[PDB]
Amino acid sequence: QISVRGLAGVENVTELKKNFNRHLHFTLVKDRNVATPRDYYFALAHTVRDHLVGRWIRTQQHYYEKDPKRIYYLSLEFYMGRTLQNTMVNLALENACDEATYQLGLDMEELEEIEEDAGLGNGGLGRLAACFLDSMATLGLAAYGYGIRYEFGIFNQKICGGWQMEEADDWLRYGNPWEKARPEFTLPVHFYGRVEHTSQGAKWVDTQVVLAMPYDTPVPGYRNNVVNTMRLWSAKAPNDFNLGYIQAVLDRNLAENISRVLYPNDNFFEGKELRLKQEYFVVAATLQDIIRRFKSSNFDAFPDKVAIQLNDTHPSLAIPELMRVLVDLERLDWDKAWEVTVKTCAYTNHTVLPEALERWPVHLLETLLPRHLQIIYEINQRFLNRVAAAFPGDVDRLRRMSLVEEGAVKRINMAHLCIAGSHAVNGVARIHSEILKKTIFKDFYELEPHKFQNKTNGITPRRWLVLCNPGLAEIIAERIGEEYISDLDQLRKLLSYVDDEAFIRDVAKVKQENKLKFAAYLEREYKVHINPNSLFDVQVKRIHEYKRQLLNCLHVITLYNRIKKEPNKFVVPRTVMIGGKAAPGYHMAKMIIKLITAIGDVVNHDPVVGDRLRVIFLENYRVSLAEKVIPAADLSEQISTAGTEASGTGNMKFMLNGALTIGTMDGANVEMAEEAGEENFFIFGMRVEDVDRLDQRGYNAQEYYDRIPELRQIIEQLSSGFFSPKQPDLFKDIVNMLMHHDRFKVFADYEEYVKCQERVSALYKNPREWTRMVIRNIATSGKFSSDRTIAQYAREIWGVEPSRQRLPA
Ligand SMILES: O=C(/C=C/c1ccc(O)c(O)c1)O[C@@H]1C[C@](O)(C(=O)O)C[C@H](O)[C@@H]1O
Ligand SMILES: *Cc1c(COP(=O)(O)O)cnc(C)c1O
Repeated sequence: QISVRGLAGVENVTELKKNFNRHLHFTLVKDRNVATPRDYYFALAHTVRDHLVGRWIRTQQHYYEKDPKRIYYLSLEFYMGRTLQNTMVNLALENACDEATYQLGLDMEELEEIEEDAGLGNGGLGRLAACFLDSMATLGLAAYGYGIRYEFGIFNQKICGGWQMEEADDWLRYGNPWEKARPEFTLPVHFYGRVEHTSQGAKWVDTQVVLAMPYDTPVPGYRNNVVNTMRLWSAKAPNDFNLGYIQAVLDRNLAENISRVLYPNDNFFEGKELRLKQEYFVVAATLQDIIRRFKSSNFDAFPDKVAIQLNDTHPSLAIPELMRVLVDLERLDWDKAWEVTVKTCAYTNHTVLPEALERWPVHLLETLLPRHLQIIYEINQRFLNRVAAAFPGDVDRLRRMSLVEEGAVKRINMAHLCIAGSHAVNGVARIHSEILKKTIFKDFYELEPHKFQNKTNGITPRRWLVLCNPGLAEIIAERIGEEYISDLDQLRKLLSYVDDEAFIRDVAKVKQENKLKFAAYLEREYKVHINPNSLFDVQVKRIHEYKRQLLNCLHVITLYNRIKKEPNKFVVPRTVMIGGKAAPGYHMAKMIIKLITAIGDVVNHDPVVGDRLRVIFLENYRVSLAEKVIPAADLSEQISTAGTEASGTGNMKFMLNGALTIGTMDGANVEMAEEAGEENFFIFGMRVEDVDRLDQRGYNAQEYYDRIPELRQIIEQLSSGFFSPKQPDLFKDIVNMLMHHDRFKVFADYEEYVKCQERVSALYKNPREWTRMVIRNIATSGKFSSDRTIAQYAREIWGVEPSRQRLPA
């Protein structure tokens, strides 16, 4: 029906129909009379997968024959979402599959909704890994994503009586048609044991063995016939494990628990043994695979054929594991092995919050990984000898830079290990990378300035425009053609349409159509009744104090109080939508969800407010829900305290999809404003330097309460039970934190936020000028393609040239 979805040729549709029927009969063992909607989805998925396999086999052969440098992207999280539609998009099959399914009496969009998200990540870090795989394949790089096949991904969120409840995400229950088990590449991973020194060096002995079984998933590039691999490891017990008899067999579960569940902690490090086991498991299995593939081409060439990218410190044990293999097993001298290791590894940092840094207790590493601890101590001693020679007498610098932190419990600082053992260290937006050089890693920058880089984050325009917003993709394609989908800078050409009355109308119509469709989805799945003429004000992301959902809540209560004070005054109607998951042990984040729902309970049932203000908590925010809500948004809330959000990527998704942004000068917001023009962004609040100045004097929240009567009224409403009438003190923890212990200075940005929100409302009353500003944002969003990001990694870190040429079909 629309050009960006491809051709529906006669031969193609006919063939798709016959293969669909073949899978329904032979694969699923059903006839049309007893087939359930789930059967139809599986028949379709198997049909589409059949089109990947020839290209997958041919791509992997091509890499064997050409022998390029291989890129290994190591991550504990891959937040992939659904695969069916993405696969159709990248193989240009969407219109054909639509027509084929239509002709069988089926609605393809309905079948798409049956697929489970692959929710193998928490938020931004996991999704960046998924966007990166898509871009690496689209740029023709010989790239592999390596992680863990968690049996249970991020929990499904239910809201009961306004409180978050967690339930298990049993995403594999019905099977996964995209993965291929590769039991023949099963490898042993070792734990515990002890170290014996011999004439022939050290030996790690008396270990427990767990098997790592790989499952491969295809990663198709955009219309270029490249299909790369994501390899995920699953834990299996050996067959003699513990071998009364019954209990020995049941105890196999202890080994297999390694790959059972994703830790749901976004930004709060816990030193749990099971998590450490996951980290080593993924590293040890992956490195054996890497070395195997390298041997089937002398270790001096290893960094010419291999790059390893560490997605945060979670796979940081790759550094001492590579040293262990090179020294203990291959018998390279230390200095040679270290040179190879450093030249092979690179590290990406994703946060500056100190509570998110991995600092493992020494006693844990000593029991679990005794040889690795010895290697780490040796790395540290040699590293500090270099620091001492560069900065003689600077004894305090030696303690600050050490990998080993002294204290009540000794710990290993994993970030310090990653810097020491990597040839490149990068942050994820310009301001963040600057902050790394000036503050937390200043000592390391002074020692080795050349290591430190920036690579500003991006998002894939396949998932985040073509897939989720085909209406927008099409009206763009009508004027500038299709090339922009793999070269997003071509969106700049849209600036010449900013005064085009037809283009203005089309852009605004697409937003309206997306809003209507989203409003309908709300009514159907969640019984909720919104006004699609209102401004859609959305904040979706994980719930954390630094992201300041609480600041949004204060604004919502302010509008409510203004309405109550002057009920017969006109106000621009809003639907305020907030969604996101809280980590199960994070009490304050759970209290914030309850506050949002309790505000909703008052505001949504006040007859004086009417349809002028609605507050909705979007349950179970995940990749598939992001694809629905983001195209429907008018206003994107990106309101973290300056200095706390390393980059953000939700921000970029909203910009691409025709929302305007209200935000602080934080993370990538800075670069987004710079690209669009500050006049086309709603910027407010303290800059990083203002936060610094306040810290030096001391933040006193009382001063703001004392000086702003509107803020004082809200705090008194919260305290006295206005929003919790049956439990008057329900929110006293929230009040106490804001008044006495707020690390993120919510009150300090309140006045400027409210004023800036009044300017947003003023512009929304003038649809033509609203839409013109939107066009200026979409037109300048090209920098934020993950294709640009990956090209920079490839050239500046990995030493490989991207390619846009097709492989033969
Ligand atoms: O998602 C994470 C961290 C996850 C994490 C930390 C510690 C753990 O122990 C853990 O299990 C997870 O950071 C993201 C990264 C980001 O989306 C990006 O570059 O992609 C940029 C954002 O600003 C955001 O802060
Ligand atoms: C993009 C995305 C995120 C990251 O959003 P931020 O606003 O950058 O934290 C988190 N969760 C999901 C499901 C996403 O798609």
